[PDB]
Amino acid sequence: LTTISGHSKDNLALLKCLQGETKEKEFEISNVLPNHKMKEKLFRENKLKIDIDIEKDIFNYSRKNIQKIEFMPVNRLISQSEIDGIIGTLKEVLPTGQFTSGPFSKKLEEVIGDYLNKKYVIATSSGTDALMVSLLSIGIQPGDEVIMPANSFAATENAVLAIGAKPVFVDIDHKSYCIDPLKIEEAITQKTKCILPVHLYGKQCDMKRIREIADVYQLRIIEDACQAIGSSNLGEYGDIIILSFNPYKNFGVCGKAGAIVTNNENLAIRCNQYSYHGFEVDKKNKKVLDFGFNSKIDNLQAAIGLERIKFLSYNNLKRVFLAQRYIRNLKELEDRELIKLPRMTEDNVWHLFPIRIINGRRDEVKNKLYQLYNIETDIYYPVLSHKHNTKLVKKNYMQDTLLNTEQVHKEILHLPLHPNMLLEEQNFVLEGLINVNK
Amino acid sequence: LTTISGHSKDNLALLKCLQGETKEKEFEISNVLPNHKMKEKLFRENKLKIDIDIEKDIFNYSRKNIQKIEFMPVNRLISQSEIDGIIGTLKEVLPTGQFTSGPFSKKLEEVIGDYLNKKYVIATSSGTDALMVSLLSIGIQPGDEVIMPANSFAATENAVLAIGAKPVFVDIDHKSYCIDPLKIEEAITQKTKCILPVHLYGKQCDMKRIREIADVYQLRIIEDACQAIGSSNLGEYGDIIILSFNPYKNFGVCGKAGAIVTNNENLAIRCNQYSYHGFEVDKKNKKVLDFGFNSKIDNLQAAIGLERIKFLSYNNLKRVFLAQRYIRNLKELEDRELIKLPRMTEDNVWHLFPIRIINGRRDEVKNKLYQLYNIETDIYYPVLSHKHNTKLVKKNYMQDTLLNTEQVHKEILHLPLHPNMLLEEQNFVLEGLINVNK
Ligand SMILES: *Cc1c(COP(=O)(O)O)cnc(C)c1O
Ligand SMILES: *Cc1c(COP(=O)(O)O)cnc(C)c1O
Ligand SMILES: O=C(O)CCCC(=O)O
Repeated sequence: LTTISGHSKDNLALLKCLQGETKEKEFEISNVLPNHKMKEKLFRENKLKIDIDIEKDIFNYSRKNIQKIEFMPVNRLISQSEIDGIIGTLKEVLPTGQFTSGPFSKKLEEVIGDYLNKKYVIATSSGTDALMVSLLSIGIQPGDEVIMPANSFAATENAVLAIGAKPVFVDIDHKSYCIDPLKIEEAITQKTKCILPVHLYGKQCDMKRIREIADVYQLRIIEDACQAIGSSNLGEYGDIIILSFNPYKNFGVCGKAGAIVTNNENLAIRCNQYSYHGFEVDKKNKKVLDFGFNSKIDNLQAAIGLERIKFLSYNNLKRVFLAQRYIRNLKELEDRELIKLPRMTEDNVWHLFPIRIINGRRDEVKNKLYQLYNIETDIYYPVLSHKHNTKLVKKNYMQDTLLNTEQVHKEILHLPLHPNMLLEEQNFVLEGLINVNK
Repeated sequence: LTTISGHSKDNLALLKCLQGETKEKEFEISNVLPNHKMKEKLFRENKLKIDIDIEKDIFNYSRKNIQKIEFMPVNRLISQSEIDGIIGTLKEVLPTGQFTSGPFSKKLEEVIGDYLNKKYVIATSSGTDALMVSLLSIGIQPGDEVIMPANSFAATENAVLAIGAKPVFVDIDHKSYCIDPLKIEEAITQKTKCILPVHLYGKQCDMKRIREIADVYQLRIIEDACQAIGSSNLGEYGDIIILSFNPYKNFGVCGKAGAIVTNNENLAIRCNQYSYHGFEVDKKNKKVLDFGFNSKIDNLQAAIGLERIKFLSYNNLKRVFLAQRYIRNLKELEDRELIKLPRMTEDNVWHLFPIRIINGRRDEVKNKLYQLYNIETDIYYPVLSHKHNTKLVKKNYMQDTLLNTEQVHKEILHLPLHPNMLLEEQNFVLEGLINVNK
């Protein structure tokens, strides 16, 4: 038996079974809220349905004619089932008038804490705000230094900059796009207070070694897990874990929201206080901290969150199926040394699907795929943090050289992958990818 | 001929006309979105309805016996008609998948811009965020001093403190609870860069004099108008006007939102950039400012705002009626010398109703209305900015004494006032207040 908890490791186990590679594995599903859709869709009397065809039942394969591919059409991220359920919960929340704090905010924090196996959760107004509050709660002061990679979304460095701290950029691992633990200790000075690893594209960093370093220098760890919800054993070594529930993440609400996650009650208390004006917990208009933000989640978005999180494990399952299909159908382009593919691992939730186009062919392939084959691809993110055309960069990061980050930035390309894409759509992408690499 | 544009002055004129003070005045209504409910309820064929009974048609007065009064029951602040329209609009927005930016954000900014007669509006994720971003856009750096009053909600000073600037408190005048223009000049230094007047409780500060002072020293003015939507001529003299649409304000959404309002195109662009990660507008992932926040309004809350703002002018008219009835019915306590009441003025939108309990009986009155008469009263706000139990206040605001502010703080008490309260409920408050002073 394996008991599907809704995390990446179990989903990868379930996928190989749904394709039949299992050894008569008894699967059962935990009835937690992130499994709600999966349990309705694939299970029947707490056992896998006998009659599951992935292509027909899960992806609705019907040989539809495809003429163009967009990378992330927003209208396909939400399903009619989601919408009907959201309307239902809004009709319950709206009459209450509780539109700031509320019971749905607290229910979502309980759900997230259970899902992540962490004691304390502060649901926030965005992942960016969660990070800012979290930096403040560990005691970050203006001029303090925060070690971080240079290839994240701008929010990561912005949270550090917004409170007057100093990003110190460290090179990545070319094997995982994650910050390299072997280069972290070199960057530690008297001014560093925090290491800020990013679980980029849905894959986790090598957190075990970072913790060992963090303990020797007595540094805090705040993990940017804004793209990594559902990854197994997420946050085992972190002081604080940051989540984002923006509508584009593996799990989103209908608007902006995020969360702070921790087992450390002292940090949890300060985060709750900083996220709401410095007021003592649930003592509005009475400050104990010097200041704070207006950064807790909306009760209404928490209620939408509790409806949409029902689809999380199922949508992550569709994501891992799509990623494996890309890997298996592009392998010969890798054997020809034209591209490098990601490897299937049990922690990746496949928020984004990166490949590397080597021999300097990335720009030609991206541009031809769009201009010739009507296929959008994207580069997350087009500019590295030490390379923005800002006054901050020109004064502080001109001499920054991040060898692996910069090299892989010239090769990276992200392929369309979202849980409601058709297999005919992925076929379109796959054939363009193959045709342009003849 | 009086043209009702949905603002303060005309509402006071209309109220005088709707009562026995009419002067055969002809009223017309402008079909703007904030007038929607007003026009539907009080007008017919584009003329004022003939036999409007304020108590019976607007408040449904039936002498229902009341046993208890809550200060601000959140369930009573939103109507079923609003809920219906919200459900209706969300069935249209939700299928678009457009949950961050979107067309409703843009429409709400046009609507607010028209209503305030200002060229540029950036809809934000909160009033607090709007204030922080505006301060950034005028160039506030760490160390710049911001002249404020000390009697505002924490957010006003928190926005200054959050970006490293230093608030410079200035006393109020005893007449309006607003910053005393007489004392602005006293506090101006080489380091002052902005004056931050607060239109507290819905009453406008004497802005014409503040503009005079600010121009002598070439200072920007940022108006915290988070309590004052609908006040006539709002922002005539300020560089930027901060609005809040939090759900307990005269107009609110069903979550957090705000707006930045300006005629200055250069500030609006910077506000737009600081509002979304420092990115150039419509060119994401390419930064032009050093950093930014994630603080634009959610498209979903903008759709909601466009539904709820239909009630604003009508809900402000119920507020003024309530205010006047408290005034006329409590003056027996004013003539006695036990209390002091606000004066009806054309600019007050009556977000809160303040009175002053004289000669040190405020605490006993407040506590006996609750234990003896089950009447909730509240103090907005319980702690002054310079007296909080924070490390800031003792290290910073220890020699700081603000005479009229602190003395008024011992007298102040707010009476329940919200546009859906019953007159039976207000009469219950009035009998408790007279009884407790017999
Ligand atoms: C999206 C994202 C963020 C910010 O999350 P928001 O909820 O949009 O503010 C931070 N870090 C990473 C890696 C992200 O992908
Ligand atoms: C409510 C309020 C704020 C903050 O507004 P939010 O939208 O809640 O962030 C700021 N100033 C005053 C005077 C307020 O009443
Ligand atoms: O912060 C809040 O939720 C309340 C502010 C608005 C008000 O009640 O005056």
